[PDB]
Amino acid sequence: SNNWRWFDDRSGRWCSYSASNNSTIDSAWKSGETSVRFTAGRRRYTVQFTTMVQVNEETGNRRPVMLTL
Repeated sequence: SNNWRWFDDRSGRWCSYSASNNSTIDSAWKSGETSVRFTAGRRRYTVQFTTMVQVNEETGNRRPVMLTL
């Protein structure tokens, strides 16, 4: 299992997804999908692997993601 992070523009640092959301994201990546949907606090997000951005499905807000193999 790789480590996925999202950039928190409030602190100005990368943050680890929960073990659970990391597992969802990384399984989609390894299975060859180009994007993956997950929920956190009842809100819906898509990680776009082609742009390496997390998109909020309600507001369209974009946060950067990164992968460490």
